[PDB]
Amino acid sequence: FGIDMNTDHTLEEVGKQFDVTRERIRQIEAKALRKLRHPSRSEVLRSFL
Amino acid sequence: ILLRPVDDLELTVRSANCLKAEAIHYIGDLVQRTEVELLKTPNLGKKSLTEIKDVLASRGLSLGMRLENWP
RNA sequence: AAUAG
DNA sequence: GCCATTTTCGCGGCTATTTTTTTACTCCCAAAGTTCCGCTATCAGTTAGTAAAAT
Repeated sequence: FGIDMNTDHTLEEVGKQFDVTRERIRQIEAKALRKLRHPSRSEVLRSFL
Repeated sequence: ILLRPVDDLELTVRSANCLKAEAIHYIGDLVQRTEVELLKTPNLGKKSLTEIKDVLASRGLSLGMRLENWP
């Protein structure tokens, strides 16, 4: 998403970090979004909508 | 805490599905059942109950707490 | 432009 | 070459609040650069399905 960075990145160069795997990076991104969507850790960010 | 739904407990997919199959909608409902109900829940494995009781220990609650005037 | 102080 | 007279130059209080303006007008053509719709083709993202694993 480009947070604290100059540029945004696609799945390829994010895979280039440690393991170059588009399907894996996609899965871990989905997991992160699912955990951030839990109401336990999203009430703070809900107020900005 | 008691009025909070079970979806605030950060349960797994199978654990949440089993609790929904048992029609448990609030934390007070879950903490009023002990192993008498949970261990007899269909599809609910052995490690699942360990996970649930660990979560409740994290939240400072346990199973089968006797609460009056619920709901 | 006009009006208020 | 200094003494006086005429000519420019710049100035003339501070805060508010009500509200637009308006004349004057060749045409055509060939050549050139730009746009707008449609189609293609590639890549990346999303989604559905199925096997792998775990309970």
